[PDB]
Amino acid sequence: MRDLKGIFSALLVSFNEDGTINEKGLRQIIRHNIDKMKVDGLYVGGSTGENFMLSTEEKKEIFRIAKDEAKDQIALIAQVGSVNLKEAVELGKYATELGYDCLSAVTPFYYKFSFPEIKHYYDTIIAETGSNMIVYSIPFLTGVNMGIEQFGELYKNPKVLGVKFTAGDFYLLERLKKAYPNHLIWAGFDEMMLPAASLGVDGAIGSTFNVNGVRARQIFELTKAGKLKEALEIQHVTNDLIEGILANGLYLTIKELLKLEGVDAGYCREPMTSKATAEQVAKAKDLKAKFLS
Amino acid sequence: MRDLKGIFSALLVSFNEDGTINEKGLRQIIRHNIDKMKVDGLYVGGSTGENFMLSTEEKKEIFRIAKDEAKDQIALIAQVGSVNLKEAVELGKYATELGYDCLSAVTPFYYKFSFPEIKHYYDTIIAETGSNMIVYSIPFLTGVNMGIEQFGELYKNPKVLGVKFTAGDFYLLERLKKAYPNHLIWAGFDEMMLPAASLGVDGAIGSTFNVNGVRARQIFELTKAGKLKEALEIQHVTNDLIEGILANGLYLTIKELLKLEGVDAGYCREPMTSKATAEQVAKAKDLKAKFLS
Amino acid sequence: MRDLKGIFSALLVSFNEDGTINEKGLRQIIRHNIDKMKVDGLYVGGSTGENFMLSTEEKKEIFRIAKDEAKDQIALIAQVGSVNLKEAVELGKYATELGYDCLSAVTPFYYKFSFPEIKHYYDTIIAETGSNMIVYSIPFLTGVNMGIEQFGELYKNPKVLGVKFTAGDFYLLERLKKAYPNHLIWAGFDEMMLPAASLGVDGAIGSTFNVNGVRARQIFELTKAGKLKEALEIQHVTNDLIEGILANGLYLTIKELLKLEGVDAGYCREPMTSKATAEQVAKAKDLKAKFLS
Amino acid sequence: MRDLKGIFSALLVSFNEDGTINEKGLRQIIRHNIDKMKVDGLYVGGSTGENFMLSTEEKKEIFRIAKDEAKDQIALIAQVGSVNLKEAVELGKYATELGYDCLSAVTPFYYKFSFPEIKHYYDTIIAETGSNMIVYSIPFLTGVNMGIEQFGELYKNPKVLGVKFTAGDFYLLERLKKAYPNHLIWAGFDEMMLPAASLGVDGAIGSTFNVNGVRARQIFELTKAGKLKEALEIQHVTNDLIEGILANGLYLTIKELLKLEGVDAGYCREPMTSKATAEQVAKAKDLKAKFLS
Repeated sequence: MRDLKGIFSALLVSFNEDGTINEKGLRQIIRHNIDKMKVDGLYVGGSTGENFMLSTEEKKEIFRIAKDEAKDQIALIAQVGSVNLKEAVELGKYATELGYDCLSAVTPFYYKFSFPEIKHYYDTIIAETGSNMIVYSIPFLTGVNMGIEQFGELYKNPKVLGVKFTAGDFYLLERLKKAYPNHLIWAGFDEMMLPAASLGVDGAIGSTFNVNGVRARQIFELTKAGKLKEALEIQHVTNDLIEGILANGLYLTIKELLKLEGVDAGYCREPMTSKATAEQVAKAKDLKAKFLS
Repeated sequence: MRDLKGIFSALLVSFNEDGTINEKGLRQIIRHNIDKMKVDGLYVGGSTGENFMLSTEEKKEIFRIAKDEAKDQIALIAQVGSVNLKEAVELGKYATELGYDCLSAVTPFYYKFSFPEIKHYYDTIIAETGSNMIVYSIPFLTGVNMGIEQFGELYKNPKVLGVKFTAGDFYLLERLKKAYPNHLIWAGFDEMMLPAASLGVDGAIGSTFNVNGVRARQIFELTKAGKLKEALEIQHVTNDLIEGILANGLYLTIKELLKLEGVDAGYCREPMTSKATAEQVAKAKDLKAKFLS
Repeated sequence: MRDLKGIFSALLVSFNEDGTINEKGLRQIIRHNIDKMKVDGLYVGGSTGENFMLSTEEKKEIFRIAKDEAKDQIALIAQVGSVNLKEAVELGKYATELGYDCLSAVTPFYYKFSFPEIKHYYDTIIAETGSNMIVYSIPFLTGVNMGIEQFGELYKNPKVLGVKFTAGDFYLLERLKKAYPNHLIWAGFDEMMLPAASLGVDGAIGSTFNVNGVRARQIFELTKAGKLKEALEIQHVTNDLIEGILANGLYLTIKELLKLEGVDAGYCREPMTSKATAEQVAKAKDLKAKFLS
Repeated sequence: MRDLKGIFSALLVSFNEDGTINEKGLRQIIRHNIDKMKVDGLYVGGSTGENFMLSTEEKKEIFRIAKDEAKDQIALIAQVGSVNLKEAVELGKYATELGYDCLSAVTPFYYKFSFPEIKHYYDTIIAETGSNMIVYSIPFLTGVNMGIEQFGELYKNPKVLGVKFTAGDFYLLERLKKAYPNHLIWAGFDEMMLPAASLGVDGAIGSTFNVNGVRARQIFELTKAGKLKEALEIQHVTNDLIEGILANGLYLTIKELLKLEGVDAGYCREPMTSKATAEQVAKAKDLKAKFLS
């Protein structure tokens, strides 16, 4: 089984002004991550990919392009989760047939599902696809907060490999490491990569790695090497850039910094604001000069 | 235009064990609401309809059947919102062509959309379809809370008629009545019908009206006539029933209650637990006996 | 025991520039309430009285003054709750000795107390004083939310008379009226008096009744007769006033509105901002001319 | 100026059955911390000391005893915060008079104070005592969250030394280190010591150091030496112990664990449940056996 540890960018997608996928740009974002950011893999179709604003056919298109462009150069995880479990199975099977290395699914959201319902959800996607599974936990958007005993129940299925922890509860993260030492953890908060790596997370899945991939690998590797002082300096610089990106508008600022690298990262998909304002373009240029030149 | 005030059932949908729509059963639920519950209209494709777990074609299928079964006997409101704005627009056009009386859309969820983007979403649906719109507010599931000034901005669009207020903030409720006297308000919390009718809401859109339509009508009409002691008594009985329904499982218990009236309400759609347990079936029968016999 | 239903002003207290109690001003506030606002009673030492920023001796002084000035003109409730249960008991005994008609106690705060702990706290204050008790709900300032079954457990003590309900949950409100018909409810949200009265609350305890008692009484009395539209016109004006009071700073604005009636309501007690700026004073003068002249 | 970095136990207080202070037991808790736990200091009068359920004279007693028993053997911080700002100044001056090294104050709670009000509160305690101050973050009990800009304003006063950070926001933690490099940060989450130490916190104030002082020092210093794998092993044993402590009831379990060391840590002060049950006692003895023997 292809190794899933390390540094994975959460793949941003380039959209045309009309909301349709810009394939040429998306291939450029992919090439930049693989060739310039030097990531170990791509995490395709997650919240960062503007996934939940798209139809099933568009989701399939993005998975088709990403796999054809990356080929076997890097590891690929397919995020196929959704409120629609039939859609999730459908998408899981499609990515599996394409050769994705592993599936991932957000906890079903909107409705307040019970834990058994969440569990059936994960077990079904695995049983209908035959693929391995990474629980995608992002409580800030889902409102789903699972405790240590519930992760143990999910882990009864041997195809559940671990969790993409897009949450800042570092006690729970240590508890997960203690209770399930053979299960993987990927940090989801780029601006807290140092403290997550201090507790032994196995990798990181991040939206800022599309542009800050060099620094993110250094933080990860220096921290695992016991060079905390060195990692902290690079996490400080990284956070000045992340703070700017958050203040200027996460999605649009990453796409604008990508455009400054010559990648046609396009526009955001509506209902997200699709076009950067003047001021937003100005700020991106400034972040570029200060932190990525 | 068709009158949109009064008592509206939020239509539940009958599903087969495999998750496909049971058309025959759905037509039975529809007839029950019109013929026995004596509703003024149906609210199709809401949360209650298990709408966010379905594919776009399934949503069009439910809209088609509901319109074909109901024809022009009662008022029909089509809930077409989603995280996908292109899908909302598609569904909005579809229901418009079918002849629904007005559309409605949940505030875009999952991503934390800004107010301007939420207003754009509503204005886009309106521009693309040409239909009137009822803002669908359900903070408990969406996490979106809008204050009085934001409602005013949404109301600058003359096609916005008002709001389905599925929240229990009665100060905000009075503020809306005070500030926008020409805009309608439909109460969305069945167990708080009396206090909402004491502030003059124009109607009620509710899931328990599928089985407790006679009492709901009474509470609403008795409150408007100033008969608060008589209304409260019926609200008390109604809330014993709702407390039982909520304790036993809202979706499955309304469905099991419909089955005791000989309506083939079927199962719930996965990720929701699809079949009721033996305890759930027994509790429904006991509620049937106690409150709807 | 004395009748405790009706309109109760949550007594505000007059402080000097240095934070000490201004007795003459406090007596003027009491007199304005009894003689002009025509209240049924006063609720003394509650949050509105700036009670939790004071020492025990100050709370005792306020109790002494208020009983001395009101004599037996109106009903008097004494809020004696605290995080210190020994202080609660001392204050409960003191107000009992003075002739307060009943006590009240906020749910113990700061620490996260269990329900058995909260119930023991109320049972102890009652046992050590021999007085009747009004329990709370106020979750906005305590973060303590109790359910129907927890109120039942508190109501096993025959000296608990009911609850001061300062939380907007009208479902819980109707459930309390259903299960405990002989237990009293006082609404604590002045901007939601109408809908609370619509469900038969027995009275209301509010901070705005120190200046708007006339209207508060009308809303209550009109709602009770089923004259909803007339009550609502008075609730609408009342909420324009309240909206203005809330935006300008609640405590200082009610005190500035009292000063415009010739009542020396003085300053607020630090940590709260003690002095109203020039813009706050002007806004209160405007509110007085528009709504209280 | 005495060095305030390192390991501080948040001092538990021994109470008699009647809620009064057990002086003899309190001196024994102090002696165990200093001589066996080998702390660098004690944090006296904080939430862990049950301070908020006590009278002003009891707080004073505890400061007197603590200083008399510890003398100048270790650093001593006095927590003097309260909803009552006059009480905060009185305690601040008393502890300054006793020769405490630095003061601390929780953010004023119960009412929702504004930032200027909180800053005024801190600036008043400092002006009135002449002592240094450690501010708080602590959102779980107070509900007050503050950002870099506001810490900036607090830090304009040169007598503010830094912050006792008791909520786990590691992004805010790094940003604080970045913006204000010379300002100190004491971690307040014993179960997240490792990640806090990886970001360079200056020390830790913890309730569990009263019994697990030795492992707390090792985590802190190994982490600072970049020996993360060894650090993590001790954090994992520590967290098994804290998980057990938390499940059994924090305050009572640390006191029963001290009793097993020959310390008369006595009872909790009402409203907290004052005496441990047979099951709580037995679980403490089991935790002692597995983790502290």
